[PDB]
Amino acid sequence: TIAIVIGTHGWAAEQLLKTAEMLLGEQENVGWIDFVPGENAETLIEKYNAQLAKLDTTKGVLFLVDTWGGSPFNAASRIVVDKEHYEVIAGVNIPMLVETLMARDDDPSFDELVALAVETGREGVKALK
Amino acid sequence: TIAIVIGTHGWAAEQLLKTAEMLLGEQENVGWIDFVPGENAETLIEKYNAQLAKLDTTKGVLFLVDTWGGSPFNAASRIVVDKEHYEVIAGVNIPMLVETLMARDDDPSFDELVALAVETGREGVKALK
Amino acid sequence: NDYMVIGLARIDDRLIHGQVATRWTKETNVSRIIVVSDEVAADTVRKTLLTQVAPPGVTAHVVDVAKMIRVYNNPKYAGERVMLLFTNPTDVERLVEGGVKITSVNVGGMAFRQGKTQVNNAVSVDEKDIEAFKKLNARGIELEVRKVSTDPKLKMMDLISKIDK
Repeated sequence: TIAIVIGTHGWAAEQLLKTAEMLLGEQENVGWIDFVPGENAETLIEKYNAQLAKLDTTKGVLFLVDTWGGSPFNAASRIVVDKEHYEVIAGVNIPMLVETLMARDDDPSFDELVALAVETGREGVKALK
Repeated sequence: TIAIVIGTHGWAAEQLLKTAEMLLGEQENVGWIDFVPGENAETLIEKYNAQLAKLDTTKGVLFLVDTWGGSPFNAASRIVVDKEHYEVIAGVNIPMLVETLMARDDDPSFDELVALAVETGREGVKALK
Repeated sequence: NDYMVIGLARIDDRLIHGQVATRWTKETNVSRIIVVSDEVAADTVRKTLLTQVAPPGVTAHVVDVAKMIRVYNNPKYAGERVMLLFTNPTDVERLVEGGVKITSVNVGGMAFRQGKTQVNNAVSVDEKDIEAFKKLNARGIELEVRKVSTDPKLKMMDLISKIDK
């Protein structure tokens, strides 16, 4: 399947994955990194690369990060730059993770998965009222 | 300020708060709960109530939860039902948490904060491309 | 000269504050903004906030003085109009010494502080800031002090001349 790597400031990426697996069962071909004060984008690029070495990236890689413009985002941006089937999507939330992981198994195309992740992430934000 | 309570399946709520505090500094008047397999909505209602007892809820309470329809959402829904200035917003992400915590200090009205949280949560989901 | 084009050099210890950056961006027709400061570059939290509030259609970058000289040494931005943001005139003289070409420097604002002398409503200079301005003027570089483009332009030397001789 398409590889997914989650990165967030601090130690939330591992827990967002754990939450998803509590809903969907353990997932394959998913990696994550943490970002600790003192580290820079270059440290993070190495961390992302070490995770990718263990993933099947033949169909592509989707980096799901916490916020636009943070170090996790900046480092992921430097990796995907001239790579086909590599994308970075900011604002990762549980609706995005769950929908994306579910669709991934039905072997969608890369563009289809990227579009679904953005759409479900946004539609997942809703007030009860 | 307006109270914020974060709830997700698993143990991600505490980490989403930690991530936010890594960006903004330690926050006051914020609570969180976890949801473990075996627990039901009634357990969660008690957990939310115990957290609220420690918060200043005079200006209102905003429950930020992982997904629409899960137990964390269902339990929070039962608490806010006929309460003024109580709302539940699903799809919590870092952009939503950061913007919401920042605005809260400028003492916005409850409706203003709820609207900002939904808007920033959705606008925070964006692909690099 | 056949490389990047400095659309404008604004000095401000606050970098982006209010709409000074919004209005100056549209009036200066700038689509890129580069921040040169080692202290800010070392603040990953501040960089994230500045990058997330970067005006729409405008990109904000954060680099150090050494890295900035290299970005300018790349013709990839030739013709591109970029705005340079500095926190102190000392960092401006450093870029000039690296062979950076500057025709004029604009003083946007400087947080006042004890031991410094107030030259404008919100512009303060220390014996070090003044010394840097004098060197730029000795090189034929123009020095103008102004908070907004709509306010009257004053000469840095004139303000310092009525204070420091």
